[PDB]
Amino acid sequence: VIPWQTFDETIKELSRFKQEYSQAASVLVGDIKTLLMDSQDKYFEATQTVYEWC
Amino acid sequence: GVATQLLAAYILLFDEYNEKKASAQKDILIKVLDDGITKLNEAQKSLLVSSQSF
Repeated sequence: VIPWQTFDETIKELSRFKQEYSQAASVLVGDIKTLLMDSQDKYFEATQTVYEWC
Repeated sequence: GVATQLLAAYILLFDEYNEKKASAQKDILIKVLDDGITKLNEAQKSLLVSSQSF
């Protein structure tokens, strides 16, 4: 008369979706953070080399 | 520490032209400045690789 098991299955299935996409998006945004910092190091080194030659 | 004394010796000994020490002074200058360019360039490359590790 009180469907508690279907309620728990629904809550856990809505809660697994969010865990999956958080774990997927966080790794990719951290990778983009690493790439942007690497690009800023390469930019600094190139413009400093040309500055010292000039 | 080495360059600031060899260049002061160059300013001291050649207030007037000294033809006897003129062939060796040029070799000392070339040697110490070519040593310094290599050391300064490797120090910059080491600091850059250290900055790219974070």
